[PDB]
Amino acid sequence: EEFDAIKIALASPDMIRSWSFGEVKKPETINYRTFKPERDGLFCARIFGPVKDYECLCGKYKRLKHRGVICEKCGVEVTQTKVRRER
Amino acid sequence: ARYLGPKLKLSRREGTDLFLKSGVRAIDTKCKIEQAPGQHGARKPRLSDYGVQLREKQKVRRIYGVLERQFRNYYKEAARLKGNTGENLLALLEGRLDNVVYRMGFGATRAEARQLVSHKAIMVNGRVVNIASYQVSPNDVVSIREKAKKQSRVKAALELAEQREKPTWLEVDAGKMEGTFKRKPERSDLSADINEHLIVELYSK
Amino acid sequence: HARSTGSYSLVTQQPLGGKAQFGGQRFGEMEVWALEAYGAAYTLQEMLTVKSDDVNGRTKMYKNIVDGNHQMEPGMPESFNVLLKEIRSLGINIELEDE
Amino acid sequence: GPEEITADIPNVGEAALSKLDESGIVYIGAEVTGGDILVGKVTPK
Amino acid sequence: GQKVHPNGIRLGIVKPWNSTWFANTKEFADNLDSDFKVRQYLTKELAKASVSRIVIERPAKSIRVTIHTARPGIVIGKKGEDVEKLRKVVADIAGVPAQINIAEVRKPELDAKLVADSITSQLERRVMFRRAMKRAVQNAMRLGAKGIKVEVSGRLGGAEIARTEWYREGRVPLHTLRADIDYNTSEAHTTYGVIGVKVWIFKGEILGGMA
Amino acid sequence: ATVNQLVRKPRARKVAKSNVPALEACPQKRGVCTRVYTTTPKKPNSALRKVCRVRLTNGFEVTSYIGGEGHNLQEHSVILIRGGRVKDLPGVRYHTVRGALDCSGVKDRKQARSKYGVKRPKA
Amino acid sequence: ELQEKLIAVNRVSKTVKGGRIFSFTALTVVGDGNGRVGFGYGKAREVPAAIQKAMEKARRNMINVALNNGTLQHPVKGVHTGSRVFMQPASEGTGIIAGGAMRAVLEVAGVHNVLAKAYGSTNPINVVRATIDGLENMNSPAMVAAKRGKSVEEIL
Amino acid sequence: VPLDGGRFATSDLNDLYRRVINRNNRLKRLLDLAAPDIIVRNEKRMLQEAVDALLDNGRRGRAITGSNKRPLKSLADMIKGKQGRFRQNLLGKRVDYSGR
RNA sequence: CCCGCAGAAGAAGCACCGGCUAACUCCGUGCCAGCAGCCGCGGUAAUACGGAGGGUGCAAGCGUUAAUCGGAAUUACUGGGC
RNA sequence: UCAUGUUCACAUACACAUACACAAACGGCGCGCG
Ligand SMILES: [Mg+2]
Ligand SMILES: [Mg+2]
Ligand SMILES: [Mg+2]
Ligand SMILES: [Mg+2]
Ligand SMILES: [Mg+2]
Ligand SMILES: [Mg+2]
Ligand SMILES: [Mg+2]
Ligand SMILES: [Mg+2]
Ligand SMILES: [Mg+2]
Ligand SMILES: [Mg+2]
Ligand SMILES: [Mg+2]
Ligand SMILES: [Zn+2]
Repeated sequence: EEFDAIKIALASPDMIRSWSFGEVKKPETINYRTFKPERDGLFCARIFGPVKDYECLCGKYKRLKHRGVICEKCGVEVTQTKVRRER
Repeated sequence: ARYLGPKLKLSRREGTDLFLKSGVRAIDTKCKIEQAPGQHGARKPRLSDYGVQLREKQKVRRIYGVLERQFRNYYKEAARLKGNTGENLLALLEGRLDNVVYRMGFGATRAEARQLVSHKAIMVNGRVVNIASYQVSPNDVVSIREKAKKQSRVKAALELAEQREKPTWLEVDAGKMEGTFKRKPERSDLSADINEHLIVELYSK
Repeated sequence: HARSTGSYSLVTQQPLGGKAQFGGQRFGEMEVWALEAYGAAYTLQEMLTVKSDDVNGRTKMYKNIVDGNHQMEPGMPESFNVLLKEIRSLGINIELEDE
Repeated sequence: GPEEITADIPNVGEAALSKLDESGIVYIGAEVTGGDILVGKVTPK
Repeated sequence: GQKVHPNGIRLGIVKPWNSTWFANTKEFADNLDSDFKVRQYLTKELAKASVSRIVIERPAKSIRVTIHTARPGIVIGKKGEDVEKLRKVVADIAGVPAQINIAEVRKPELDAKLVADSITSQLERRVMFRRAMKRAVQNAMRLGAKGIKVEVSGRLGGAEIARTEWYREGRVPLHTLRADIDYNTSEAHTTYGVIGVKVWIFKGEILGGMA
Repeated sequence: ATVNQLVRKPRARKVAKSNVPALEACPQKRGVCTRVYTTTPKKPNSALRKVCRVRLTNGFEVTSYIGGEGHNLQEHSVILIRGGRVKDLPGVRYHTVRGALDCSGVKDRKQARSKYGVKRPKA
Repeated sequence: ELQEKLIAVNRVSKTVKGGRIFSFTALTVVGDGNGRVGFGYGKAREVPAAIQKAMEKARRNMINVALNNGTLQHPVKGVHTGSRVFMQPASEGTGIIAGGAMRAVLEVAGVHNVLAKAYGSTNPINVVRATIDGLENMNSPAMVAAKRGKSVEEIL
Repeated sequence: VPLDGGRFATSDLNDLYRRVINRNNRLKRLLDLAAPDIIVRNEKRMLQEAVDALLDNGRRGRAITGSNKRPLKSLADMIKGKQGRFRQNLLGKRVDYSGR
């Protein structure tokens, strides 16, 4: 995004919810044998976004044709994994 | 009227996991899932087009436990209902009562859900339904009766349903052993891999 | 030691540092005052974005150099977007603004 | 699963493997340069 | 039509012999027998070392094996142990003191016998013969051979009728006696019989005629 | 063709005849083998296939083929016949039903027993 | 990006002094999936080289078809050597309910709703050329209103 | 990130959020199970004293640690000063096409 | 129709596997015996005959034959040609 | 001028090489160089 000034302020609770894509619930990150992110933990692919480059976690979709579908095996959105750092 | 053979066999034949076992134990540990069934399994002869249509049909039918006559009847009902034939077919199949039971988790596998619905543990709006293929309509309060509400397997399946990711169009309270059907599932609310068009054109050959 | 291109760090996409890793030299704080003390603005813009941090611009730059076009598209560094989120991860709403 | 050391490395031909012995370790007295495989480890799956 | 063995017809002109010694009619046959036995046992031992070419040379007091292969590491191991053991075994076979010298070939893709062993191994592990041949041709050409021509023959892919398939990439002139044509042949012993493999590799027309 | 000509003499679809007239649109008919014999096929095949000149109930006399490996029939025998041509016995447009009045059961058939009228062995 | 699929791989022959020289011909169709399609017909001694030559020829000489939202603009008939084709626009959700090669071409062109039929011969080559003809000679409201000199709302 | 074999790098913040979320899970429990004032004042103190860690560890009475008294780096320790973004990665940064 | 009774206890076949057509290997046999909806298979290594194992498809049925329509723009009014 | 030739009988969609794309990271503690 192009810009030409910067502003800072306190974030009201509804603004903070607005930045959210999900609400974290479990005190966990990734499994300790396999290494999938444990869902609703601090890495859950459906809160933040998919781990694999442009393909989903539940395995159901693996091609740009499905770009932006949300599955119903685990609930992840298939999208750019780049956005996993954005949300 | 039912498939009584090995289940992981079907899973291997399809290739995918069809969820025919509870998923306590990994399928790789129970079998060589990466291999077609039988002596001559290890081979992928370039599948014919109708062949892949057939394979998709078999995948869905053996995920849900529906014999082909009933499945063709479902196909015809979908052709009747207006809208998109594929989403309509998925709507009917999901609306199957044994499927709703498995969904609300009162059964480790859809086989167990059919078993309990057959042995009269399932009641829709206080009326005990004995046919597994009953068509649950929207906003139906489907409950479990007491006699099999003591069932240890029932409670363990409640826990394993809490393990699974929960469907969005079903409101099931485990303590009260009571689910409620609210809205017909969306295509996006079902698994995504299944392609409507394959089954559609297969039966509209 | 010398580096054309290679690794980048994960948290922010700036290059790794080392010989034991194929690293890029730090154009550290004092060097930036040194450029600012010449008039040199475009050199600096490059040095701390296109050559460094802008995840788009560096791949567009590379291709423009192999094409020999000698032109850059400078964008905005992703380490600065890291900062915004690390502030916005406090209850401090910092945001970019338009006019 | 468990790793192996081998010459049977996938995706590489004798052009590189010529300096390994048959076990999967370089010969003593091999003279080596960047990118030579010294030890042909492999991982399952 | 039936072809002339290229290395054979080029002997003396371009290529050098494998064996090199002089011995009169009393010694000759026994020399040849010992050499045949040592080559037999040597190949059988170093089936995996990628042994391109042996060279026997007995200067009337000993035998000198000079073995061009691509895996000195594999044939030697730690500090020539396999080397010296093979040497003593060769000495017992031949009946004279022995000596081994190992030469390392740089491009395993350009030696005919090496390519032959590779294609034969692929076929024994039941890969698609067409794909094997194509990949071999690509490897040789990309390495930079001025020409290469490969041919597999017999029961290709388990068919009942045998036939000969072959590829040529680039130029491989045979009638030019001053062209360095490497040639070799091999046999893949599959469950349907032997599948033959021939490989010509034209490396350049060397005009002086060294050795 | 002009609409006018079609008016004067309409189009009367081609009539596809019966491929099995002696059955008279009836799935099977009874017969009484007048003569059981063997005939050689037509090129390129070679065999000695078993056929019976058979007298239908309605009076037609056809040549029926005797399927399966081995038969125990003879003349004066009551058989049941169904449709379908052999092909390599040109002029034979009927099969005999196996496991019928006199057309006995085959021996030691373990596949297609329903095709060949053989009992379900000890199972 | 161009979604491409073959249709038919036939083995043709040429008799020469010794015996018969076999050769394969693969007829493939490519298309971007948004409305630009193109077919190619390659021949070589081997199936892979044949298919690859076909696909090169097809990736060149593609055409535009005036598309309306995954269906055609008006019932169109096309004729080539032996095949005759009837392609009718269809409602939403119908599917690509058509023959084999017709399905291939319409699908890579992107059309998801179309009623088709292949009267006369069914030779995949002629049927594909006839399908491409029938897709080309289809004009959209923009085209026809430009051609008569009116608005898109006057012709509708 | 995983390191040398099957071990995750101790990635500090994920230990701080882990503190928070554990405390919050307990506090939702003990609220809905309706604990008495003294118990909830315990967990509510421990939660406020944990979010304290996550924001600016060590402005508390003591910085919290997970090793031989190494204080875990919290968010505000990532922003500020000589190892934090403003000096370490924004104002001057490593660059490609360089050598020494 | 409801309630209670003990017991997995009382309940699975049929066709097909050369291509069209989903799904293969071994053995028996040797243009014989045989199969076959069409093309074809069988003459000493039968993925096509017979048996086995394996698999595929339908399932209280499955297959075979008979019959009509469609496919057949193959009586072409819609919609053929000389 | 110059006839005839027993029967049957002859390789087919590229579903990859130890699906495409994918090359080492973060903090102390030290020593040393400037
Ligand atoms: Mg007739
Ligand atoms: Mg098949
Ligand atoms: Mg049969
Ligand atoms: Mg046999
Ligand atoms: Mg057959
Ligand atoms: Mg058989
Ligand atoms: Mg029934
Ligand atoms: Mg008609
Ligand atoms: Mg006509
Ligand atoms: Mg005569
Ligand atoms: Mg003749
Ligand atoms: Zn998914």
